[PDB]
Amino acid sequence: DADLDKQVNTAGAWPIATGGYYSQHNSPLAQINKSNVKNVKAAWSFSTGVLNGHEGAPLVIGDMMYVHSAFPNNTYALNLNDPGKIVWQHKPKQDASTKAVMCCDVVDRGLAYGAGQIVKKQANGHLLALDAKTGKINWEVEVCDPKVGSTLTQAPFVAKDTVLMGCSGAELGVRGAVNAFDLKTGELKWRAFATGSDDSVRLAKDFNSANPHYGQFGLGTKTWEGDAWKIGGGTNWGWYAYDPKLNLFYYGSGNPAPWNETMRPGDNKWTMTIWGRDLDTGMAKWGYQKTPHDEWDFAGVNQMVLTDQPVNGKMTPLLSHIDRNGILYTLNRENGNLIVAEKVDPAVNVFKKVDLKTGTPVRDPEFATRMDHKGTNICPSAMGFHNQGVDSYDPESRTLYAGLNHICMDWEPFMLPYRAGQFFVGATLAMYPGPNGPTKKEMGQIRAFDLTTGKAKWTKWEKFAAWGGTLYTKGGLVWYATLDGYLKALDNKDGKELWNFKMPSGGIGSPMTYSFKGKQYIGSMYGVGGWPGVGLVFDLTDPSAGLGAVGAFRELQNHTQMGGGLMVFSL
Amino acid sequence: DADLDKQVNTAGAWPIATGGYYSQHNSPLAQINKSNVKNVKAAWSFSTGVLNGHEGAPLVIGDMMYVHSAFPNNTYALNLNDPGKIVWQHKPKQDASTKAVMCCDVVDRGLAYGAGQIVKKQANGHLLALDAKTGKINWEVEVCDPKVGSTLTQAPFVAKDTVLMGCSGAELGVRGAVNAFDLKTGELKWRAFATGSDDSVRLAKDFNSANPHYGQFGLGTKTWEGDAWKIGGGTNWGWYAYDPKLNLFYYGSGNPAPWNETMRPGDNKWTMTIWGRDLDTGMAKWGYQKTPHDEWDFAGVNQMVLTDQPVNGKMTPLLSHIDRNGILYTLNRENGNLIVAEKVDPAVNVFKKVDLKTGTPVRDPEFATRMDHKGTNICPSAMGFHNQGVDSYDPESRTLYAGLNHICMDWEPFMLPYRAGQFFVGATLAMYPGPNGPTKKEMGQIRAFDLTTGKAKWTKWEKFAAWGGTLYTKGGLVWYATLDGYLKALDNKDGKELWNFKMPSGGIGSPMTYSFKGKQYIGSMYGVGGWPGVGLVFDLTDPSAGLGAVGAFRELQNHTQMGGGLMVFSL
Amino acid sequence: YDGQNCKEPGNCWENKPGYPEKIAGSKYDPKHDPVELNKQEESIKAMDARNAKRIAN
Amino acid sequence: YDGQNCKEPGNCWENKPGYPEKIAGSKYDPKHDPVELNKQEESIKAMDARNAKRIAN
Ligand SMILES: O=C(O)c1cc(C(=O)O)c2c(n1)C(=O)C(=O)c1cc(C(=O)O)[nH]c1-2
Ligand SMILES: O=C(O)c1cc(C(=O)O)c2c(n1)C(=O)C(=O)c1cc(C(=O)O)[nH]c1-2
Ligand SMILES: [Ca+2]
Ligand SMILES: [Ca+2]
Repeated sequence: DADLDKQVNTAGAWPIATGGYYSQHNSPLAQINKSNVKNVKAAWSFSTGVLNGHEGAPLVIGDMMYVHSAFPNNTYALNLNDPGKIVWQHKPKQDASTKAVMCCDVVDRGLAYGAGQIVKKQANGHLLALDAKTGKINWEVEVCDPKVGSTLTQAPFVAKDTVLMGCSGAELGVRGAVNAFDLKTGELKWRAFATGSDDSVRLAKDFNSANPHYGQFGLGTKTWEGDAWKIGGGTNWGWYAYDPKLNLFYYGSGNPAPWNETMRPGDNKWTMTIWGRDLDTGMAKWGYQKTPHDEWDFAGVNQMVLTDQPVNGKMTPLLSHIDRNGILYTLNRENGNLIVAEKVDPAVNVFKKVDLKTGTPVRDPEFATRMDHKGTNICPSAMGFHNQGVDSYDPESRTLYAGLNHICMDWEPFMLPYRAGQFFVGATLAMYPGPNGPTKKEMGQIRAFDLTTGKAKWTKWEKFAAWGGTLYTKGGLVWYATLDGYLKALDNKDGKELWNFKMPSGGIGSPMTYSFKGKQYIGSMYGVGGWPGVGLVFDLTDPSAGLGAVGAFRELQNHTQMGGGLMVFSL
Repeated sequence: DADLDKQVNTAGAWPIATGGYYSQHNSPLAQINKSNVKNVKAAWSFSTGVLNGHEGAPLVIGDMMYVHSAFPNNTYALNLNDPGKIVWQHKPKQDASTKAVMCCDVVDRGLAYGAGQIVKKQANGHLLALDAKTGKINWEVEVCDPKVGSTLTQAPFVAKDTVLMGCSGAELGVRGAVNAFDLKTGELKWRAFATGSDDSVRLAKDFNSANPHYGQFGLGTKTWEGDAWKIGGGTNWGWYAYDPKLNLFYYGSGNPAPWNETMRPGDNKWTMTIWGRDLDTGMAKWGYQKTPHDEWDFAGVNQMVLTDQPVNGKMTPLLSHIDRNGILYTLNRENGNLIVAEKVDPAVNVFKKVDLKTGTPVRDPEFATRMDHKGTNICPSAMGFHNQGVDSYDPESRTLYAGLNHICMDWEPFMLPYRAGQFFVGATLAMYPGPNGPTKKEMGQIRAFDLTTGKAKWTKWEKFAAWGGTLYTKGGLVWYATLDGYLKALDNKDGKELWNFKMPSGGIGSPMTYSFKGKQYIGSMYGVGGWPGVGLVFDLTDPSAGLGAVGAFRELQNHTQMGGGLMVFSL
Repeated sequence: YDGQNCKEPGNCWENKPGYPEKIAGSKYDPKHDPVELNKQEESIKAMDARNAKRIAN
Repeated sequence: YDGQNCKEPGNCWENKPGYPEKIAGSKYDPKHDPVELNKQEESIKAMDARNAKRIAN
């Protein structure tokens, strides 16, 4: 709305989790730069009083900062004039059973802001709008039902007078849908499902008119056998992007359920799809399915980055996205034309490549999954070569700095029944480091890309997966947190590490920045968790537990322990 | 043992919780001083992965640092060459019901070191010796039984080849005793009770020969009615001190049970007593009961500070101690002669004064407690004008920097039965700020004292009680953590604040210091809790809950949330 | 099954060698209980009803 | 009761006006159960036994 736009245009503020409508997660603040970053030090810190994974980052509106924790999803408001005082807080009372239906740790990716309100959700499915000044509840509505395995973890997204919110739960057969509510009343405007009839999915009359080969009408049911689509996943729990001019919002729908591919023949549309929908009606103008008939749990909900760059000497409105499947996609955000589809790392073997003409991946049978067979050395693993991390883009050098994962796996499915409220996975995995690390043990990379060609400029290897993402600031710095507990800053030109600080626990969110009283500050949450930390968080030892993650991250507990809080830095 | 002595004599090490055998909690390291302290910044941090109160402080032996958490009492070993790696860790498995019998949060005041071993206890009553280099368990024995309300919270104390350990639980009628175990085998050498026959209390033949008016034989039962001494309290959960030359260790026994004074007529010896005991036999050479017939829960377990200063023109071996009752005591540590007994603040009203000749407090009936009566405006409150904090002494200016509490109370007892394993308090309290604060709301003070006269030199007020204590370093600095989350450094000359840093959560332990590769570091635990934080920690709202502490500290939760970790600072 | 053989635009799925074209009646038949399959729809209906009575007040 | 009147050295307790010199039989009689009073001693006996057994091996 107008209030959000005002904050967006206020220097030093941070009202949107991804950094803006285009989600480039960057900042023009340049007080801290290559020449003085070595003098950066901790300014102050704040503990949430909660453990488990602390994803996302705080919001800064004027003189106020809003911090959020992991389940039970507490909200704290601090006046930057005195970080030692909690002005108001909201501590939800939720049933502990909610945690049992959350697949990948009890995380929360953040708050949103609009019309003088803090838009906040709770794991148990409630969505609330709180007065930003007092914390008073203006409205509260139900969005997901934990009894059927549906929960909330992603950050809400505000555009104009609409709030976008999607439920999580594909691992429990939840049928995905992006729900739109009225920012002022919390009233349900519309709902666009990921599977089912064209009406339920909400396709405009000219859906994919520019690329009819992507598929158009009736596929929401035709690419499934029987009523399998009723529990076919497609949940969107990642991030959004929005283009004010076109009035289109973008996001990706998740993986189909169950993981057992043999139990659901068909392309399984429209799961694993990059969408371009009209904000007011929710009608899709175009949709590109990245991974037809998923066989590896490559949930396609990753960040959408909108940029305007020259394509063949011609300025073009683009959308770039690095999916779990290891492919970097760059499309025209107006019509959905596919421009780039390159492997982020040569280790990707599930596809020989993505044919730009057919618009589909050329599958390699050797690395497929199927009943009564154990697939081995499959890259990427289900954790993907990129997950929930939020990356940054530098407008000047036109470079995206991505936090990647270098993990592969062994995978074998098994038959199981569907029971509402119970997990519906059906697969046994084993995960381990990819093959290209310097010592073949590294599982993370910070890699700079050109979004128009899909080629890398430089690479920095990390012992553990770069789960949280990166932040880019005009001073020429790339900031990011590691699972082992460090906040680091790199020279954006060559990836040279210029500064670092050992926080109390690993970070799984992306850093943010803001200014207060003329001083630039860098903020990062800390407190390891999420899928990578399930072993540590729940004391699991079975290497196959945590859906295969436990074995891969067995060493994490020798570098960090749980935590929950925020650390701020400055000159 | 000799190994400990070696570490004690090694510059830059910190092998003893209280700073040394004399427990002066100070350091000769002067790299950081009044002139450059403003440049001190956070060096690195470490989260324990546990919430609740984090008391005590880490130990540093050689290149190794040992960190401990609150219940379940985890131990972490870090090599200072790389704080990002946990060399070894011990994570105890304890029944959760252990927490139900701990009166004042599930805290742990620290580890001990001796004979190349990390001496560590668990809340559930177990005491262990672990190889300092590998974490291997050498021996493990039982010391306390939670089934009868006995638990462990204090730091063990090592002297020669003996480990001193005392159980907690006076609020549950546990009969106190100091237990001695063999450092190498864990075998019980002896046990000295606080009440009962002279045999069980272990009194020497010449006990109090220099001050027979203190009382000598048969008083452990004679000052009680019937067998009331069996559940008479007297637990020692504070700190010890030791004089190698005299081979005497010192400590104070706790409060008598129950809090209802009418249920236990008599002086109730030997609770509330300052002891001078022989390390090898445990036989008491002298004992001074500070508070006969306690009526206010002034558990006399506070720190004992040994210093050598000129008294009446002659160098004298002294022992100083600031009790919960608000009196600063200084005695000759050789014979128990009383030298100084002054009020730490004029607000103390339970006693008009302490008579040096009779050696007893001159009680003021207006502020006594008794059945069928509600005492009001009693100072100090049960939390005392000084609690478990560890203070520091500057040998040059001969000044003790005390962290005090300024809290008073209303009190009314009630009849109740004794049931092993159940609480045995019997009093309802209301606590609030003392009357002397600048705005009459302050509950904390850092006050410098001359131990030979008991007079104050300067005072710095704090909003909340100075629960953790202070550290003094030769650079002329007084370091301390506050309940609201700050680590601060004061000019030892006038108490002016020279530096501070906002940690994630309030600190309830005392700072420590050490050097590594020629650089001085200051370390402080963070994670609010203990008695002051019960309301915040257990979500209590009743003002009289938490033994009356909830009402007094109602605002604390608006300044900090729970946490658990360590922060290290340096130039 | 390389994903390049489409029956119609947007539908290129193919059964892998040795696997059925249709799983109903095969050994890979999930035999989903139609009652369970409709629980999400029922849950949403009841939820939307509750939200409506909130906005009503 | 000011604490300055002692029957013998180290024993200066006095009943406050309105309270008995001995509570047994009075309305303030705690009437402690002998069995409950002895539980700590029995606990320590058992515990010392278990410890001795550990040291031996
Ligand atoms: O299908 C789903 O609805 C769903 C939900 C979530 C979530 O919201 O935490 C994750 C995933 N899938 C899973 O695919 C995944 O890789 C993942 C990682 C994390 C995390 O926070 O570290 N959440 C999720
Ligand atoms: O009588 C006892 O055995 C006992 C034990 C403890 C303890 O070990 O925590 C406390 C106390 N009493 C109580 O008197 C008290 O003031 C207190 C404060 C704290 C703390 O850690 O903040 N513990 C205790
Ligand atoms: Ca998923
Ligand atoms: Ca006590």
